[PDB]
Amino acid sequence: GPWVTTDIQVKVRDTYLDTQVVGQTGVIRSVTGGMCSVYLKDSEKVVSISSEHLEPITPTKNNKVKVILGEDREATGVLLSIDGEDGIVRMDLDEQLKILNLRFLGKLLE
Ligand SMILES: [Cl-]
Ligand code: NA
Repeated sequence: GPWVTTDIQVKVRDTYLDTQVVGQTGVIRSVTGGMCSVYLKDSEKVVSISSEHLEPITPTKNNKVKVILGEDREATGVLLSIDGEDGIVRMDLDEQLKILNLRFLGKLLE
């Protein structure tokens, strides 16, 4: 299913109509029918943007993360380390480490 979810950092792709918004970063704060309300950091404004114009920003070490794909989607944690293509995440619910390919992880900015 979809990857978009609340509170993750995204970049606007070149299928969005407004050239001034293409390439900007923001954070999803709501999702309704495949439209996301994205708070754009540079322009300091919200825009309603179809999910299919977005891409997740890959998290780095010490970012909080929210799983966006697979069985653990919506679970949160902290990215402790990157080993190649895999992230090592301390999961918030049980405090245990879990290995997830980085493509499974959104950067959580609450
Ligand atoms: Cl749109
Ligand atoms: Na969409």
